[PDB]
Amino acid sequence: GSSGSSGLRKQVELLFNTRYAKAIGISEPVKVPYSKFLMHPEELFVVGLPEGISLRRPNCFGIAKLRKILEASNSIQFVIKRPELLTEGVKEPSGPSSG
Repeated sequence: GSSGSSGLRKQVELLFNTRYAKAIGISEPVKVPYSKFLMHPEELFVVGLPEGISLRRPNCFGIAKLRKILEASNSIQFVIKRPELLTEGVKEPSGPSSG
């Protein structure tokens, strides 16, 4: 960043994380399962975001953008539709029989 470093990233994180908390009824900032919101943008998304900006890692974006978001923090909001997505993982397939 011009004259300094893109310290927004850290800020953004707090914003997103913080926002998420409210999405989970938490007071402190929590991690944001981007993927969950990525693979499930219809279920998990963010509202209030500025123009030409969405939900993504606070790095791919540009300082200007980062700021915008930070500027639209109060506006920003992590709306949850299907939290069941958050809780997901990988498992092994069941076999026919053993022996």
